[PDB]
Amino acid sequence: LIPDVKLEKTVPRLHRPSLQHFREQFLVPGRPVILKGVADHWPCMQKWSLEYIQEIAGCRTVPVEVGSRYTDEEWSQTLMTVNEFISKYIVNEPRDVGYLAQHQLFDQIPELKQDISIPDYCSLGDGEEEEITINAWFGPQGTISPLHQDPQQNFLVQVMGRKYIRLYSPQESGALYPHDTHHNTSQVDVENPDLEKFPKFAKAPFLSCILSPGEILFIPVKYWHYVRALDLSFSVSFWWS
Ligand SMILES: O=C(O)CCC(=O)C(=O)O
Ligand SMILES: [Mn+2]
Repeated sequence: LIPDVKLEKTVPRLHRPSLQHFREQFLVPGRPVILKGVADHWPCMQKWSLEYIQEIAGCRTVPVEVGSRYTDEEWSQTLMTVNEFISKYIVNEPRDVGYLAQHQLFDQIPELKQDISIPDYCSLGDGEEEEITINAWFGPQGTISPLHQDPQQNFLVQVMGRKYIRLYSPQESGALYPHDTHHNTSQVDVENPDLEKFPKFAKAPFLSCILSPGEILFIPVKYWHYVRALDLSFSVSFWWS
């Protein structure tokens, strides 16, 4: 099912905003934004199909997550070839949901680095271009990344399919009942909250969006984010500082 994003506050969308504007209105204040017209002509957008990914990467071994990431004990990873993953969790009637998440596929397969680029906005950071972490997120409809926060800025680029994303600023942490302050994860199920056990969550303000191919979501450092895939999906994240 597709959530109704127009009833919720939508993440603003901007087409190729200037570096200065992005820095002053978004990076410095820590405000989410969607960048349009930047990655939509990346080669990956037209080249990366299920067939092409299976052809180039199908023999390489990757980690595959299964379980709810709400707690360490609730999930685990299995190392398997890309072909095995595609067969078991995408094409054949998947009883369980499997997710090739948070994997540095582009270090494993440098050719794929030719199909993507580093966003120009990353040059506004302090860190170097070499310490930027590029992660692949490839999985079926229905994958869910529970509400959590990360210690770096993020550009999340959608290549294949659509994702529903909810964002809560760092100043809402109280209403999100973190498991452990010291990357931190919420105890709440965004789309099915226990309203007795988590009363403060109902009124917490948030932004939401459906991110589609060619769009980039800027997730400010330590902004809380929740992600559900709406279709067979492939995203590329850029963690930078
Ligand atoms: O795409 C997802 O399922 C989650 C991505 C995420 O947590 C990130 O890019 O930092
Ligand atoms: Mn994250």
